[PDB]
Amino acid sequence: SCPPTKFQCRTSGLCVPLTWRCDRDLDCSDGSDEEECLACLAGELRCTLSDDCIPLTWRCDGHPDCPDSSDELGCGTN
Amino acid sequence: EMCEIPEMDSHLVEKLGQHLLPWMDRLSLEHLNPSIYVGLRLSSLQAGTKEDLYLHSLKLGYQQCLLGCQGKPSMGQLALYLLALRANCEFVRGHKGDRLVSQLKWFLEDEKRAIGHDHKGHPHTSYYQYGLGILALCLHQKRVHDSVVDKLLYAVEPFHQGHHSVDTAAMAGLAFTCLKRSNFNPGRRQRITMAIRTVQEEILKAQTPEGHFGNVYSTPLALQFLMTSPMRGAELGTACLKARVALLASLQDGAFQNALMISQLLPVLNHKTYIDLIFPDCLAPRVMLEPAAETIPQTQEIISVTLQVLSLLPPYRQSISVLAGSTVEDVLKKAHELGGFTYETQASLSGPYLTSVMGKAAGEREFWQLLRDPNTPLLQGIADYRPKDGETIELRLVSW
Ligand code: CNC
Ligand SMILES: [Ca+2]
Ligand SMILES: [Ca+2]
Ligand SMILES: [Ca+2]
Ligand SMILES: [Ca+2]
Repeated sequence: SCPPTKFQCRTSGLCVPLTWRCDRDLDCSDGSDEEECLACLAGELRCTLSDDCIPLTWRCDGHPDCPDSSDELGCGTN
Repeated sequence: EMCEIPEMDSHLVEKLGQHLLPWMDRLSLEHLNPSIYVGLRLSSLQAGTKEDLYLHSLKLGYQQCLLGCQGKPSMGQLALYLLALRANCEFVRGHKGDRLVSQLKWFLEDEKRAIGHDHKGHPHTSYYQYGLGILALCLHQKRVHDSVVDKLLYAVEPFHQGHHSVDTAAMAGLAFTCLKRSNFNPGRRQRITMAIRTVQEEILKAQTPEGHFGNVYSTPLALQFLMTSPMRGAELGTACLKARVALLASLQDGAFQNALMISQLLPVLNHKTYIDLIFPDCLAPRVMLEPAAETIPQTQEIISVTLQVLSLLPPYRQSISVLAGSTVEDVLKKAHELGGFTYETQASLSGPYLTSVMGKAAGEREFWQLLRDPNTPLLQGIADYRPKDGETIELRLVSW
């Protein structure tokens, strides 16, 4: 009921891009989209498994700012 | 005492909502407005199934443009999109959600760096957006470092540099309130508490003899902040009743045409604020808005407006004839059609923002200010202010 280059949410007619099909995120209310499936600056720290740098203050702040969530891992600290 | 705004006439509220209603069908990214969605969800009014499509469009646009678009949204607008999620009882989530959060956190970190350890440097955007960003993250229970909060604290605390509007102080106060209610930044808890009181006092001291806080369009956000906490020692109740009187007069005189302004006022009229997005009540009953059946029409009178720009050599000054009821933007269009005048605008949540005049674009900490005679800044933008016959409109490049 609407175009190609794009997947549809089955249980409520809303239509979403194909970059979201099988991408671990629940973009559809029903969840159909998941079923048939460099230097760092001073004061920054590098994400373990990638190129990314984040500020040191993002370490252990309760949110995974690194793709591999490495900034929140050793975070049951003292 | 508490800041209470007794319920206004339902008819009067309904006609405000009907101004928002046409925007529910304007889903192009240049017109998508997260503040409109938020204002409506917090109101006593609803647009039914149109709302769901609107949120869907917001999610499509913001997530594709910022992660994957014609003039994609700003970080400040991303913050308001986060408020929109709360308005639907959602927390920002998933891999796409996590990335959006970190982008907003980067915005705050960059502004912190721009401000500097000294606090002389300005943010690249405003302290309004700085506060809005902290609020948006806090509403989703996302934490920012004390060093980030410190810049907002210093901006309002005693002996602060610069001067902030009522709007900016109110937005800061809302951010501080969310931090305090969430018990975030405990190492700044006393300063956050003191800053809230500071903002309260400065807003009360900015109340005009008419009753507005600063001006008619600052009053909605100011009231949102004042409604969130008691203010012992002060006569907050009296101040807020006087504001209602001022607000009522302004409403009955057609002051609120702009959709963003309405979206900031509607929560107040429903006894709600952005702080209600911590524990949203999404299923509270709301009255279905129907399109105002309405013959608008049409003027028969011609008016002439003088348009002038003295900020450029050679200067511009021309008398422009338009239909009565035309906006400043109509005057600009007509001037362009007559030849010898050009200008540029860019889209914003408040409507068209004037960015360039006769080839001259506003630079850093500069803008094209709109004035009427005599030397009086407009309280509305080019698409909302409707000049009277014989008026002189000036475009002036100013630094701030
Ligand atoms: C900061 C600020 C504020 N401003 Co100015 C003030 N003082 N503003 C802008 C500044 C922007 C620049 C900057 N670096 O931030 C500043 C000082 C240059 C600007 C300009 C003035 N502002 C003006 C007014 C009247 C509006 N502004 C507000 C949005 C008043 C705001 C207060 C408020 N209650 O909202 C305000 C505090 C916060 C806006 C914001 O960041 N929102 C969040 C953001 C995420 O949304 P946004 O849509 O993407 O933001 C953009 C727009 O708001 C645009 N913009 C800013 N003001 C306006 C006004 C209009 C009418 C339009 C169409 C766009 C803008 O600038 C922002 C981009 O950085 C408004 C409530 C303020 C008020 N209480 O009086 C009011 C607006 C009243 C209304 N009926 O809609 C001026 C028209 C004054 C004048 N006579 O010239 C003028 C705009 C002229 C023009 N060239 O078109
Ligand atoms: Ca998905
Ligand atoms: Ca983190
Ligand atoms: Ca207006
Ligand atoms: Ca300049």
